Amino acid sequence: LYLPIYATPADPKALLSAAVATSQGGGWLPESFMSLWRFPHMLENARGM
Amino acid sequence: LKRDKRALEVERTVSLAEVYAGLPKDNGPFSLAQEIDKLVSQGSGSAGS
Repeated sequence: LYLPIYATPADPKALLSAAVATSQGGGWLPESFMSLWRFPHMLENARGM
Repeated sequence: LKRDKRALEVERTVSLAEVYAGLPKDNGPFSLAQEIDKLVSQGSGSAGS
């Protein structure tokens, strides 16, 4: 005589993704070197490089 | 450019009549005056060692 309850499933969850970052340290300067070239020439050189 | 450096530019006169006139006596010492003007006249022969 008893009609059972028609239990019904809920909505699916929204899947979620995690996005993490990476970090890496600052650089380090070489030791400066003193060379035989007047500044305009060593500048045209470096600028080309 | 790392390895290059200014070099001391030098000049030296060599007197060949002195390098032959001062030759160590284990080789026959000679001034060029008396062998040039006979190895031409003979067209042949040798001097020094």
